[PDB]
Amino acid sequence: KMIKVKVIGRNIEKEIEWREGMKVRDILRAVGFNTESAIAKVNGKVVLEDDEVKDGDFVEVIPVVSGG
Repeated sequence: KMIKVKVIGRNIEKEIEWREGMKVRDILRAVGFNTESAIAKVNGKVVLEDDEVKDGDFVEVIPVVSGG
């Protein structure tokens, strides 16, 4: 299983395989960041740190906040 990490609006594309049993959180905690500085979201959809991930979700880590 592989994951791609990118910063909010950083432009980091990296196809990723997959395994079975993992979960968005795990993948996130795999980068020393369980999605604390940003709202983890995949396929344009948002999820929680415990929201399992699939389709090879990426890894967002960094102040993804914004006030519009």
